Amino acid sequence: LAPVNIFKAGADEERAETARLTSFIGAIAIGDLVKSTLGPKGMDKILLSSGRDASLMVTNDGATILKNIGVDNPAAKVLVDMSRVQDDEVGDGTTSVTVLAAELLREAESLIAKKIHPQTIIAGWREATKAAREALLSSAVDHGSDEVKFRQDLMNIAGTTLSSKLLTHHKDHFTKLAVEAVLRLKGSGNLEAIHIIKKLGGSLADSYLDEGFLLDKKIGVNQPKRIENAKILIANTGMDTDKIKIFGSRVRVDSTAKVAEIEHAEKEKMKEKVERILKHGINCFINRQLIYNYPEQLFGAAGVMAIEHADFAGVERLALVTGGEIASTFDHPELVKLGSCKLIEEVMIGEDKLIHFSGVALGEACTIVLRGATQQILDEAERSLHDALCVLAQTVKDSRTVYGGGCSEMLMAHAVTQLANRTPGKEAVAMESYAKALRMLPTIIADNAGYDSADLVAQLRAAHSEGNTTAGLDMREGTIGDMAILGITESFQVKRQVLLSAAEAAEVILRVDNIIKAAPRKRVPD
Amino acid sequence: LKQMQVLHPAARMLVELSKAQDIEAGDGTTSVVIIAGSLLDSCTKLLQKGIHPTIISESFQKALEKGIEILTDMSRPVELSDRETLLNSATTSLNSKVVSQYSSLLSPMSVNAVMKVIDPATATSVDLRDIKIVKKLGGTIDDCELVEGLVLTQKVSNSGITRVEKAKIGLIQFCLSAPKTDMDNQIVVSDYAQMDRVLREERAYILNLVKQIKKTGCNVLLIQKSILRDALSDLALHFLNKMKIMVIKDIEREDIEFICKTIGTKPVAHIDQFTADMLGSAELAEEVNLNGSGKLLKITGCASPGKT
Amino acid sequence: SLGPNGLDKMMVDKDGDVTVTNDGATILSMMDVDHQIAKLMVELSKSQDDEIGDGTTGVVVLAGALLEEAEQLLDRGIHPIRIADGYEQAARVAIEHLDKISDSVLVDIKDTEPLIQTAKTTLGSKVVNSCHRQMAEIAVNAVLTVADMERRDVDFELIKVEGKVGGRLEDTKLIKGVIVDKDFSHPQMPKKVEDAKIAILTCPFEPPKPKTKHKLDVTSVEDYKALQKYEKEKFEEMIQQIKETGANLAICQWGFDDEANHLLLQNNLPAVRWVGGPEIELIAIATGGRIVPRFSELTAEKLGFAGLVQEISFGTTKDKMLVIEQCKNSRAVTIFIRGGNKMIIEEAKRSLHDALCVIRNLIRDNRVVYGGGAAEISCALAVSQEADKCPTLEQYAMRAFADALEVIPMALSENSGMNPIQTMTEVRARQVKEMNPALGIDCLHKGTNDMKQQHVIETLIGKKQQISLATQMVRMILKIDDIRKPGE
Amino acid sequence: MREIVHIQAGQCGNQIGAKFWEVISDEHGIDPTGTYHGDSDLQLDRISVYYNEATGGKYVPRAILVDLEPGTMDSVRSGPFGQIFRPDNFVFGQSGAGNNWAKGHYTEGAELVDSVLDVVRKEAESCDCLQGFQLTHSLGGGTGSGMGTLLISKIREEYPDRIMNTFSVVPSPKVSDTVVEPYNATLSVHQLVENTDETYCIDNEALYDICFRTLKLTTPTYGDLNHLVSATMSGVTTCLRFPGQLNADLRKLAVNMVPFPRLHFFMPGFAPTFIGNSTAIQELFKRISEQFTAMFRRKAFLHWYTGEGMDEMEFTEAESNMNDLVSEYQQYQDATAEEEEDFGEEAEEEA
Amino acid sequence: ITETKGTVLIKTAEELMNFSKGEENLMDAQVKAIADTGANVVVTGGKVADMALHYANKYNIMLVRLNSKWDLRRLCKTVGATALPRLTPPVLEEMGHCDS
Amino acid sequence: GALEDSQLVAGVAFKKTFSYAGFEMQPKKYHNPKIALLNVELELKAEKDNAEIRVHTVEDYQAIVDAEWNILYDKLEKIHHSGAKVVLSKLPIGDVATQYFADRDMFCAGRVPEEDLKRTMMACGGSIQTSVNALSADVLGRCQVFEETQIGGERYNFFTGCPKAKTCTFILRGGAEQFMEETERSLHDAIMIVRRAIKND
Ligand SMILES: Nc1ncnc2c1ncn2[C@@H]1O[C@H](COP(=O)(O)OP(=O)(O)O)[C@@H](O)[C@H]1O
Ligand SMILES: Nc1ncnc2c1ncn2[C@@H]1O[C@H](COP(=O)(O)OP(=O)(O)O)[C@@H](O)[C@H]1O
Ligand SMILES: [Mg+2]
Ligand SMILES: [Mg+2]
Ligand SMILES: [Mg+2]
Repeated sequence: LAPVNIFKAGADEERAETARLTSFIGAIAIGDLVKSTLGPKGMDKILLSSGRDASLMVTNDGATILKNIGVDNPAAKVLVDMSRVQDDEVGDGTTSVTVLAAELLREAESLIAKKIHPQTIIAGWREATKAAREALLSSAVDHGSDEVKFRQDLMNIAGTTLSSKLLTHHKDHFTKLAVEAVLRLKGSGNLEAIHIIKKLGGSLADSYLDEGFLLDKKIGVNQPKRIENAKILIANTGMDTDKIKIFGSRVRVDSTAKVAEIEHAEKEKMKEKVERILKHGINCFINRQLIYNYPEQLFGAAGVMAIEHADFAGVERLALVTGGEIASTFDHPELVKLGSCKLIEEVMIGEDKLIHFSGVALGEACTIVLRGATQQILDEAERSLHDALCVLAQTVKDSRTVYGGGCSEMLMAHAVTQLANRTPGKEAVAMESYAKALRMLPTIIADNAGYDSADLVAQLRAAHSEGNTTAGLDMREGTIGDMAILGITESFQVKRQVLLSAAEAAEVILRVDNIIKAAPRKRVPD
Repeated sequence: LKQMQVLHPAARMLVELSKAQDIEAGDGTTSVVIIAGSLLDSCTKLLQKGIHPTIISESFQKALEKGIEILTDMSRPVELSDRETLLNSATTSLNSKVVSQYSSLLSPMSVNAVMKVIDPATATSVDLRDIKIVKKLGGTIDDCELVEGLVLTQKVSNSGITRVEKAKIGLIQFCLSAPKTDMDNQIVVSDYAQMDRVLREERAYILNLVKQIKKTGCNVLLIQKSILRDALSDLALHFLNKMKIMVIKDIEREDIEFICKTIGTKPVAHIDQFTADMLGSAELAEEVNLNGSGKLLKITGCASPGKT
Repeated sequence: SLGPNGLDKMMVDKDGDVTVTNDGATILSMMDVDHQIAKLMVELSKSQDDEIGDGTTGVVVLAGALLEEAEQLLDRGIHPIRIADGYEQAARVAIEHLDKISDSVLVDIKDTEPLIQTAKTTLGSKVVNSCHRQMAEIAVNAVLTVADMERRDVDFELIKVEGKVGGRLEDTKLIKGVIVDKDFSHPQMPKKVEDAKIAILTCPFEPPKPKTKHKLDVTSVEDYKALQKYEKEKFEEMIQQIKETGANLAICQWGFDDEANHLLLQNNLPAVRWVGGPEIELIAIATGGRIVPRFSELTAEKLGFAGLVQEISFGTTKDKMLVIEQCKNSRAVTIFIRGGNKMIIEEAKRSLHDALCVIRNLIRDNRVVYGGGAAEISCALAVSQEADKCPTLEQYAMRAFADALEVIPMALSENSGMNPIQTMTEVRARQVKEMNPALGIDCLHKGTNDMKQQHVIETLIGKKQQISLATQMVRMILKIDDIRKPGE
Repeated sequence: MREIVHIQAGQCGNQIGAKFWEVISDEHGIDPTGTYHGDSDLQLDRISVYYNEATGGKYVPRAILVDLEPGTMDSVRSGPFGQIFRPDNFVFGQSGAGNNWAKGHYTEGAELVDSVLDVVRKEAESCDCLQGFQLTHSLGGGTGSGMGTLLISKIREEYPDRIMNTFSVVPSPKVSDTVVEPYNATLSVHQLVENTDETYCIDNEALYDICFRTLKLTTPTYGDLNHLVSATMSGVTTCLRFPGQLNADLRKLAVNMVPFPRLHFFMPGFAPTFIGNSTAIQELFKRISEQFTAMFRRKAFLHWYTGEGMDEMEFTEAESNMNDLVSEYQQYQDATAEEEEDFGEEAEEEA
Repeated sequence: ITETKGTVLIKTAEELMNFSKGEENLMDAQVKAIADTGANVVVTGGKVADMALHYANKYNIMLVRLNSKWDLRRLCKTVGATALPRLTPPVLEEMGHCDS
Repeated sequence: GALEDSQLVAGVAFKKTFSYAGFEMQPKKYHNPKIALLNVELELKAEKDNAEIRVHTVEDYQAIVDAEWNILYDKLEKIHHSGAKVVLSKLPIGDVATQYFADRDMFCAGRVPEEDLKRTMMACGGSIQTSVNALSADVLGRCQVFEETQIGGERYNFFTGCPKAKTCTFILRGGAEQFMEETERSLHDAIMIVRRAIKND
């Protein structure tokens, strides 16, 4: 260290050896933190907060685990961010990507120990990634022209995605919820159209998908409690002191009777507006804002059910379900469309009452009721159903699939090994390492079930080398089996994203040779 | 379990378990926790023997599936028309608490309530928000009672009237005060006659509303709470007293549905709609004075009783 | 951190944020230093960044080598003013020689190949080199689309660079239109139009309001009813005024009302809300419209035309974006960057900025030299040959300048994994034997030492600025003999 | 131009004024020697309202310093910024009131108020057209309250239609430093009501609970409390001292702020200034009266006042008018009327 | 302006348009009336407005300001001028005279 | 930049000021422009802080609303009809005025520093106007080239080509803040020496 000080007090610098040591330690620690939750027989983690009022949760999601821990190592933040954006993009694949990145870094440390320049490793990995992505692309199977095959593929994808999460206790049941719900969207990717309602009590197998719609709102006093053959007007307008006549006007008179007269005129304005609303021929009114108690009795006298305070999401979901439009100004009854439903009533679930719409016209939005015996169970169930719906929507958008259970990783590794056997120099030693990373995802899975991972991986490699391109792990017994027969199916987009993101994150981290830290901002104690 | 503060993350789930039972059944909140603890205790030896947790979970599911069938085969059908079975079930559920000695008083009441809220021919569930529990200090446990009417805790603002027989009741959601537009208003005076005129017109304005209310035959008036303008001024209260009308104010905004369901009133938010057909009829409306604990208000004998 | 084989730095901010970078200017900017000479080096790098945009790390290395070489001369009994004067004379000789070995390129829209090669050379050192052909072409196309050729000036306010996380780095593209982070104001409006006539407004969709203090006295019931009619008449009037002119889509800088929103929906005319000022002027320049502050001033000649206006939706999130494309000849252009990390996005932005700055420099002056250390070796040879004729004790300073000018090839060789002294001596001997100044360091191991066929190209103004700025900063440093500072 | 003179009475008043003038002088560029070294002439557009210019260039404050004990003037002269004042404006006695209202109002004050009235005459003779007075004092002391109130009455007699503003500290809710604090406060509010245009009540505990919790570090003495009060006063008077987008003297604030003449008590605030007619004043007086009666029913410490000349019915009139003030404040809410005395008896018969 | 608070209260549009022109015309008339007496230099002890300065520059009047309340009196003694509390065209007897 | 890139302009130059939307849609080079130097705030605002409006009918409400726009446009047309192509003001220029000037091929700047505006007056030869009711030909400036140019990361406005100028401006190019500060300190000595040498020689 030079005698002259270039830095302030508290600033820090680490150079090549220490920089690489710190980065590799952080990356490997992050990978091994979440290795344990991979595959059909992974376990869950308990997270409790020291600061956030002792909040408690039980989770298996990789992104949820990584977004909550307080990492301070700079090399771990890159992995956390990559996992987060993977979750934001496809919604599945959060654990495989970070495990693969950690394995790549673990191989790179030994490669550096063998006196190989980082740039050589980077070039070898780039070529290996190109070959692996080509081999994956050539293996895709594209259905979608035939309805029954596509629906069977959707069921297989949902079952594969739900196998590692708690819902696997009732894997068939919840599968029927995951497919049908998505098929209600009629090709729209709006996942906000599916509302998930979770409420305590009852068992996990009592959950269902409603054939109509459910609102957790209330109707006004002295209005009908149920209507048959309803006609629905959906509005977004002010009804509590509607006369925000936005000008800066004021009342300046010389007598109290004039104030009384102006008050009466104010009431007549609301009466006229309510009459104009009723001119449409409705018997149900839904508003997103509050409704004062004078229009409440005006609606009650006319035998019209009124719903108040149904926020933007509720208004849009009802517009999708029934088919009306969100109207205002009520001057042209002919140009506005009304929603229709066969019955509206009130149902009682647990300890609460909800408004139930049955016999709806379109049905392009749905609601799901989750039941369970604990808050953590309900939260994890929602967290898993979200992944299932996300992957199903991705598959519907782009319908080409691959095989899971270690088939795809073995295919990629075989292609990379064949490429590496053809090239001269040190780069070959890099590419082989790449393959040894891809064959670690299957091994880990077997390691979570207590099987002899080495023998199974050797058999799988031997089978893939001779042309059996559909071999994979059969985990209900722990053998080698056909993935097409057993129905282990995944989407192409998720695997491609996992591969590309892991490769780019490893390349980004591997190029760092010097870490510089500024003086931390001191928390003001007193 | 809720009143303690359990610190262990595992013990923080058991409490939730009890909560779930309270939602589903309302009884057996202790037994479920005992059973969960016993099962988790039995799991230890299986873990030591070398069993895997997955096998334990599957076997527990199989045992549960058999146990449900056994318990169902144990059962015995019942019909709601047999009150003896309901009384026996209630007194069994009630003989573990401090009020077991008063069971011969509390057992029937409960049953009565549940048979005065539902329709037995088509009852598929019960709404317990239709039954209101009022806690009043003083006396002993032997003084609990069942009221088939309306009970209120706030006193009457009227000074002198405490009994109304053959009461006609109306519910008000507007204010008997000086005029005030929702838009900013002010009265400008530039001559000395206007000062007297303002007072005279105010008096006439209040008197007109009071006379309109009296014209329909109302004896008991309920006024809902308002926190932006005065809902009842001294002049209006004086006029209402001069016409022998009992006034009750500060009705909460959340129990209006219960009141309307009980006594058959229809809320009125405009003086033009205050007609004789929006009124409810009761046989007696009066305030009672408990010995030292305070006052109370009872409305009993409703011609059109709801299911509360 | 020099050359195509250089490594990068990771800076952790004062609040914990992480930045992985390769730029010299950014590296020196995020460091917190105490020594004053360090701050002077930081400011030298920042100034070089400000004018040229590339070459921010070569200049600091050159200055450090110059100061290092001055030490032995100071130890032998030389006045530092003499060293500064010798450095200045050597710098003048080098700059005079530099433009003698320079070739022109030609700057024209038809060819674009020399410009692509220059951008490729600039981007070869960054993490974006996995797709640097694409990004080089993007940069050259953007600059050629925006640039002013008669005045020989470009404006970077007409180039919008922005990125969004997700997707792949290869999804980055060039849009000859606009893209904003907004969406239509009503959930039931159509998501695309194909013959868009844009009406650009600066007034909110509300009844008018004077700015000075005002009061409107209501004294009766007829006044109340008149005001009530006036409100809705104003709303219908503004909607009709918008519709009459023939417009098809409306864009506002401020908010709407519920009545205005439903009236826009009912009349089959989409709208956008709460867009910013710079976005307004960019849309006006792109679509060829005009910005109007009132509905009364709207005419048919003030509408812009857009071939396509679309609302694009990204992945499982709820976000939306609005794209305006297929405009006529446009002076506004957008770069849309994708990627799987935030650090990747930041570094891609910095690399694209470097490429744009280099192409701007080529627009200003159109003659180039060849890199790889060929120019530095030739300049060192010229300086030494001139110094051999100087007997007035100044030959030592000139030879020090020539020796310190040769640290760039040595740094390149050391980074590439070769042996510095032997490689530099071989290339120097070849340059003296043959008569070409285009022989450098074979960093990528392609077999040839000639940089004219390897197509490694640099601008002349960059080299001139590096040399002169480093020399002047060294001269300023050498002048100081005293320093007083409080203790801690 | 429309000059204002400032009067400080008592130890607390002197302590607050010594910092008020210090924080004003640095704004206008004045030096502790009286010279001027400012830069922007915007500071000199309204300099004459608070400073009188002497021959030679010096600026002297338009201030009078008063107390019955010579202890505080020695500190003021020996302290910072204590040598710009006119040496002839210090008025002091020899004994002190000893926290007795009657001694300050009847015995010791009567022989010294003439000196104050002869000094204010000479300070007013030098201003072209004065517009009002500033007074700083306390309600819990003897010299601050009784003598200050007598001075207010005398000034109101001598100067009929000039504005008058006060900055009075008030007794704290849960702690009383002096045993006879309710007596002094009640007897001074009576004559604060009818002889001032506005009063700026300042509490010690409320502002004292800012240094511990908001300032993050203190175990202080009266010190920084005083500086905060001075900062509040400067933020109040910036309108008078400086021109801005809308300049307005304290009358032009009062006319917009005081609709009804007798309800002229305020509660300040500070956010680095806020002045509000919050009716939370009715809570303070309701407490003070609550104490007053509790003592007056026992005739405690009464002989200390009666011996000085006061009569027993003065207390009765003071408490009656305090009750009148409390009721006048209460008649503006109509919501506290809901908290009437709960009925305890059982007679609720026919009528 | 007035000593008591004053506000400009308008009720129609034409007054709103004409107010500023009225003020400007009045200020120009005042400055020209002052200049017509032959005064070349004006010395004041207070603020100078922008429009007043513009009209002084229009009519070639030297404008100096000083704020001491004592330098003004000494200058008045020096040049034989009498201070004026109003902005009116002064009389010959109140003219000060200076060679340079 | 290098120390040999410093320059002297026989005219005036000053930095770009803060600008609203529309500034990028107006020309940036002129050959024989006329300059209007102003001290007037050109934007939609309240006429006076003391003002107050009381009105009884909605028709008069609309008339009052139109009055402000009519006033602003009156000022803008009075500026436009004088033939000026460049306008400068010490007081802010609104976005409405910016777009109005852009639509008629003109250039505007606001919040110009007072010293720079006085320097421009001396170089070009006009007069600062606090009112727009008489913009004659004798109160406008005249230059020979106006331009806006990129100088090392900044934008500078140049008025050059005035032979009647009593003013020059220096542009100094350096590499660090203390470098240009020392350059300016060195030049100050030479300036003072030259001034003293002109009188006594
Ligand atoms: N029934 C199954 N048999 C074999 N492998 C499976 C089965 N279900 C899932 N997998 C494998 O488990 C992996 C899924 O990882 P998971 O634990 O769901 O988290 P993530 O999908 O976020 O990595 C996939 O690679 C898939 O190949
Ligand atoms: N293909 C190449 N072969 C040899 N040298 C190269 C090549 N590409 C770039 N260089 C050298 O890299 C240097 C530029 O370094 P770089 O890391 O881009 O930062 P900067 O451009 O700021 O100096 C130049 O001197 C150039 O000669
Ligand atoms: Mg998964
Ligand atoms: Mg029990
Ligand atoms: Mg570069």
